Amino acid sequence: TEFARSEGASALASVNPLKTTVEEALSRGWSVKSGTGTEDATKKEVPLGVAADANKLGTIALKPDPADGTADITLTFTMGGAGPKNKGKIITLTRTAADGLWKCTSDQDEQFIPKGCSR
Repeated sequence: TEFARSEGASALASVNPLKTTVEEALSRGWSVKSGTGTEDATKKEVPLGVAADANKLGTIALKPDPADGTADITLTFTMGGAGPKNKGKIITLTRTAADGLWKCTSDQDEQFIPKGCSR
């Protein structure tokens, strides 16, 4: 009776909004850094603004950290808090630096991969 479908949706919903945050920072020539806090005007780094553990289904991570837009960026949701079908599975949003485009891939069982995401 695990909520495997809604777990996937919830995980994606915790990282999907961060794409906006990333694009806004890069549009200014600022970097993004993980975690919460204030905009650092010395280093020109914008925090993502979300705690790594905001969603108790798992953890959110940024790579590279910080990221300046000149390399590929990933936002991952690692589902360590999920039930058995999704525990240990990872949803990855990749922004390719060469074209500024985002994709979503997941290593979940294909039945539970959220809309817009591929293997």
